[PDB]
Amino acid sequence: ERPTFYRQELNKTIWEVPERYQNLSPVGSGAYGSVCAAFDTKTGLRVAVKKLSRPFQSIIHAKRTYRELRLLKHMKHENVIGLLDVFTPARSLEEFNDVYLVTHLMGADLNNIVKSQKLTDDHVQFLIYQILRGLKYIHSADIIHRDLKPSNLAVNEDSELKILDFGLAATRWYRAPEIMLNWMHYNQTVDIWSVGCIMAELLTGRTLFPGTDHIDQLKLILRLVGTPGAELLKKISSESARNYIQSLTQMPKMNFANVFIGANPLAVDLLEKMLVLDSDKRITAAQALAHAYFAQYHDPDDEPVADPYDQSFESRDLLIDEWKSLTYDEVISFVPPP
Ligand SMILES: CCc1nc(-c2cccc(C)c2)c(-c2ccnc(NC(=O)c3ccccc3)c2)s1
Repeated sequence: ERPTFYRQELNKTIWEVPERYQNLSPVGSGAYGSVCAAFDTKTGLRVAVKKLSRPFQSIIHAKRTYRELRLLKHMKHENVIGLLDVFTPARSLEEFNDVYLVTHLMGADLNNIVKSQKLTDDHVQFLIYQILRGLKYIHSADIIHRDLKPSNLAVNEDSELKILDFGLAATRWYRAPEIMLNWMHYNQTVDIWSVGCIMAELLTGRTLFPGTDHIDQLKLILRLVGTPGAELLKKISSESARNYIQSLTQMPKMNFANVFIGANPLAVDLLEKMLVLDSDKRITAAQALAHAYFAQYHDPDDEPVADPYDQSFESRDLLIDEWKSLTYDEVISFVPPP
């Protein structure tokens, strides 16, 4: 049942992959490992193959490898990066040292389709719809992305979009204010804040909150969404955090209609619901998909949710060989998608 593997050196690393993956071509590398483009002769698909670096070097590396693999195996949605294949040239656990991950080759992210231009309202609808459809699924697995930005959104020529965690082979511009401040209780709508920032930028052709630094970022945010009202302040536990809010100059929320000039009034309404300062009042991914702005794309019967995602491993402190063994189990149990 094991396919025939072949060796090949690139960039200065011995790749050992099953024969089905042909014409390996390095696309990039980093501290995580290396990625090659390949042709999958089994499927006729152009795939990316990633060889992890130092997957089991330490307890932390091993747990990270297991984390990454477990998550990828669980993410099964059109708008979220998933797994076509996972393999190892190892024939046993004792042999097991390398992990390779396989996914659809992606050639572009949101930045390089947009090219910092105004997109049409129809195009924005389609892109934002997809992000939110992916987010609904992600959030239903009780996961928060936390790092949504244009570089974490892969987009093909047909503007079909997938959410990434790591980009292709600043961030503060899309971060929710509660993360910018050190408010130690955030919800999934931190990702909705990010989506609103992305949406605004797609519509306007300009970064919504291009802060120069941490402080500037919050200044820019608060100028638009206002300083915390009395309802929000009542939910802030630390005196000094409230002291920090009050010390800074008090400004009203701007009317987004007087900000996003010429935009579809439904786009403006949705942005208002995404960019509420109080995260308790921020629209969810599922509620946003039902918003009238998405009427041409919304299908309540094809916006699926994820299976329950068991994240209990996160609280465990195990030895390297235990994490390695658990990862090995996940490699061998992988069933390709249909
Ligand atoms: C930075 C860490 C990365 N990991 C992957 C990856 C590869 C295989 C499997 C999985 C789960 C992730 C990446 C990936 C996935 C799919 N496509 C790409 N493609 C590219 O990076 C790319 C860039 C320019 C031109 C052509 C291709 C990268 S990037």
